[PDB]
Amino acid sequence: SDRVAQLTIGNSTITTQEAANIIVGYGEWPSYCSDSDATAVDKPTRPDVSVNRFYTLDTKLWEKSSKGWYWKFPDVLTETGVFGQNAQFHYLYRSGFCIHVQCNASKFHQGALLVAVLPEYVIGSVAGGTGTEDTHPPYKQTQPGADGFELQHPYVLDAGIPISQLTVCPHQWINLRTNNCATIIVPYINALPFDSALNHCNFGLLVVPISPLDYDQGATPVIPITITLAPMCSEFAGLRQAVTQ
Amino acid sequence: SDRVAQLTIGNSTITTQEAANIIVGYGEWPSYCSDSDATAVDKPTRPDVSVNRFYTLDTKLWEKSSKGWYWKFPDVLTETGVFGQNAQFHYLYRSGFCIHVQCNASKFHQGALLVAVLPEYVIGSVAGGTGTEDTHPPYKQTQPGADGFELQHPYVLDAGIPISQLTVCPHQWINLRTNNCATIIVPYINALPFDSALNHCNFGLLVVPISPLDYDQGATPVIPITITLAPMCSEFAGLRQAVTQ
Amino acid sequence: SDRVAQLTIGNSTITTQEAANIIVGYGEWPSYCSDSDATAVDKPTRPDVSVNRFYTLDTKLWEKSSKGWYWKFPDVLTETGVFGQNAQFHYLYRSGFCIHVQCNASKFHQGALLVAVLPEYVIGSVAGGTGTEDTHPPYKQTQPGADGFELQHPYVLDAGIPISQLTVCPHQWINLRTNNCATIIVPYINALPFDSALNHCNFGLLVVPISPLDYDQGATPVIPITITLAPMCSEFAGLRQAVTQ
Amino acid sequence: GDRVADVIESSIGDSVSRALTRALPAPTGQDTQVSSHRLDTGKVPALQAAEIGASSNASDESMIETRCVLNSHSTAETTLDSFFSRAGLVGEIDLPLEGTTNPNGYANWDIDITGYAQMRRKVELFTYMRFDAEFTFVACTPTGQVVPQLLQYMFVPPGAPKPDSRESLAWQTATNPSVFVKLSDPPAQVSVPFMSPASAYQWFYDGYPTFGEHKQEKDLEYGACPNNMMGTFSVRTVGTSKSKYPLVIRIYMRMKHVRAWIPRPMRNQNYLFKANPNYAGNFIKPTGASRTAITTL
Amino acid sequence: GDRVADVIESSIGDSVSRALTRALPAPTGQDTQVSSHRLDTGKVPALQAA
Ligand SMILES: CCCCCCCCCCCCC/C=C/[C@H](O)[C@H](N)CO
Repeated sequence: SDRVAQLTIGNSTITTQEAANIIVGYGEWPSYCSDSDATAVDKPTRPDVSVNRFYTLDTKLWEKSSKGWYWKFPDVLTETGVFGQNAQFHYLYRSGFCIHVQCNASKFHQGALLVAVLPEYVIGSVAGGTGTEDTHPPYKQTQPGADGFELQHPYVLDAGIPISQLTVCPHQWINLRTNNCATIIVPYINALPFDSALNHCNFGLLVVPISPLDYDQGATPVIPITITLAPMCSEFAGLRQAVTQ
Repeated sequence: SDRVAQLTIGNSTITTQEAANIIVGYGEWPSYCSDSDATAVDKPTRPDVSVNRFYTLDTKLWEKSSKGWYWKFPDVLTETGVFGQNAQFHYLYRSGFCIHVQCNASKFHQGALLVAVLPEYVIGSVAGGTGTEDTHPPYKQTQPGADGFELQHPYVLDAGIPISQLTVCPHQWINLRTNNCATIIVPYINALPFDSALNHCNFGLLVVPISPLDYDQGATPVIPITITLAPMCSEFAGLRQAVTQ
Repeated sequence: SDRVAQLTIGNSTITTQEAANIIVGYGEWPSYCSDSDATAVDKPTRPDVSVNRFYTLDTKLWEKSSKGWYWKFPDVLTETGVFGQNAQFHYLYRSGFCIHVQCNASKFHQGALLVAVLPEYVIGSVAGGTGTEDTHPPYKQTQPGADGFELQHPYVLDAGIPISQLTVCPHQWINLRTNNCATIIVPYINALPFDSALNHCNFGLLVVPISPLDYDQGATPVIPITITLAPMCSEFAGLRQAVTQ
Repeated sequence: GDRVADVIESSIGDSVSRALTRALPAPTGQDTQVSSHRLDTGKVPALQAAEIGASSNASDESMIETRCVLNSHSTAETTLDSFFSRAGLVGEIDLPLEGTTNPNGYANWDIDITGYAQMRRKVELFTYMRFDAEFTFVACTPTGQVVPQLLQYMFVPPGAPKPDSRESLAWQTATNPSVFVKLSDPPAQVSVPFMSPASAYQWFYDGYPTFGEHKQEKDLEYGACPNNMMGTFSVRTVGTSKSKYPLVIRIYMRMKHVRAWIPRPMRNQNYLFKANPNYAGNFIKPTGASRTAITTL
Repeated sequence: GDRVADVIESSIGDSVSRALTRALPAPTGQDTQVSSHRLDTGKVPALQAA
């Protein structure tokens, strides 16, 4: 009654038979912007089912020596489908999200993934190691796209913040012994009712294996991690010609 | 609450801990012939517990290259116990059935059995391959007895009918990953209120493995399939001397 | 709802996820001595939480050739903690018990333990084999302490009583396929409202493997058996200087 | 007084014994009700779990198709008094003329019912037994002949002086109860109450009676229950001179008003000693008979 | 007559055919009702058992 679940939105349906309940980010469901909070005067467009659907963006292979990966939102969808088209044609952006991470193994595999959502996850550079060099992460690292990016130092999350305290953010654990999926529902987290879907990344999703994957030789060595996500209550405003980046 | 079941009838009890619900053939429980449907004037005999009991008739070994088997009803019981004695001594026959197929394996075995009940399952011959020869199946093939008979061409069920459409008949699936038993309750299916239990076979039970059995070397290679069945609401009429065939 | 359980008493908590219900010895919960049953005139001391707690006394290794072990009560706790101190300082004794035997294995291990509580379990000697020698068991065998004692002839329980009838006493089965713990709650069983906690052993706990442990080579060969127990409604009376034995 | 919550709400002192079961009358065996074929899923009376330690509660109706039988078979004869209130041999006293055992014309028999397996196996089925006793003394010569001899049976409670001779001063029986009968008379029969200091006799006492080191010399004290030492039985031939006839005296005990507690497995090995569960170590025999193969009768 | 319980309470002779289903009129194809996004756990219409 809590291990089996089915999430349907738009024209896509995601099922699961070994779920571990659903986390609502900060105990708040996604909702449309209230008229007392909106600041733009133009009437926003609400395409509804054409954008509020589960997008399966990429598949990452979990290995015994993996460090972890992170994705930026809504960067991952800035170039995907009708949602990406609307985000390119419209200046303003507002939506929630429903992130479903899939990672399935057998009863003889072991390992634990920490799936967390960190708002305004600003990536820092290693500052040339010693710290005397004022470097900045490249565009391909600050906005990795749909491929995500592999963490270099997951202990500090490449941002000087320990991962041991990452659980203060909305998070779920994919421990292969019990559950093979993590569901996090994240409302719009920003200091503004609307923001640019290209320049600003509202939050970053982190998938870091805390307990290394292990299995005896002979079992299936390819354990993929697949990210599936669906915007919720998406709004757009400030239409103009399309902008690619 | 649906995986564990116990069927008791007569003086026999069959239990199961990995059941997959019970199929009532055509949504109709076996019942005695109504006085507005009966045509014979003699009072039928209803031996009740002496014939309405679970008979375990034979055990077939499922192999990775098995084609499938079928049994004819009530041929399988024409020579078994008090039921067979009554069927031999009485001209007329009427009963339902409760067929319980047992096929148990481990969690590392795989395969799927299609257990279906096809009324008036007339077996045809291969017509000499080309089809220019007007052959008929032998007595040992049209009335195989308690040993059943192995299908030669399970794709056409040795009768020119595709097995892909066999599921339109009352059927259950024995998929070794979940369930190890199939229960089908079949009422009397005939155009007559009574019929001869020797000459006419009301229906045929088919057990055909659709997905071949597989397992790594080392596991138990003998996976038996056992048929257990119990007539329901059996009636008999037209008593005379016993007739063996 | 019956397989998961948690027993908390005093400042100790014991949990279990593969329990097999709880046996109350002779259908009677431990209770304090009634004023119509008490015979001593001094006011008994009831230390409560300082003695009514789960004591983990020793760990025995189950092997494929093990014969069985038994413990004597409250001998096992005569030298353990505040309970042992009170039992040494006080002449009289009265308490119930809650015995929790832990024996955990994997789904590929097999074996069955019979955990029973036999009141006034008097140990006899082999009488020199032939029976012409009037021997008595040594002190280390009649009062084994916290280490228990390994049975020499578990068939007769070293007392001339068949183990096949041992199930008439409060008992539970640790069959590794289903459950990994046995819980027995034993009230005070004696012909006296109070008795000496040093001289008299109210009951003996028997852990005898009826079906030998087995597993294929490669699995974990060390299968420990751990006894955890908690006195219930303990009373003490007749305080004097401490007595060690 | 009580002001702290952990004391006010404390369950300490609750002396009521919560009993999950209550005795119900059952004069006859349980009736069998009508049952029919039952074909349902989810609910299964046949599959049980002896793992729990409880006897399976599946009934006849829940397994096979049964008829309606009104069982009027009485359960009276299996009760404790019906099972135990039958006199059986518990002790034998020999009074020879010339011998080494009792050549003095008297014999002291320490009261214990563990000397004969017939009685011992029955009584040893339960750990604690509380009952009255009725003792009958059948005396006769070794040839089974009755002779005109007058005897005295004395009950000697623990602590009373044990007679040491046929003319000892203890035979004055000024306080001890004594029975004077002749062999020609019917066997003497008296009723003995429950005299144990404990609330019930205990046949097995897993402990020691006194503190201290239990060395080899102080090793026979294991298993001896002072609460079962009901005293000594003294018998003598009433006279100053030696009796003319040799006598053997058999004492039969019959319990009544029996109450029993804590059933235990019934003995399956030959008894060796009084008040001792010792068994022949090398001669351990199976409880039942054996057969050549398990697949054949 | 009938005096034994196994005969008095017997279901022998019950000629009514217990039908778990009953025919319902369906002149046209079934209508499609409005549905919205549904994100809940424990309850799952998609997963079935053939
Ligand atoms: C004429 C006077 C006869 C007095 C009869 C007194 C009999 C009292 C009945 C119980 C006697 C004790 C029976 C044996 C108990 C224990 O098994 C043994 N003491 C073991 O140590």
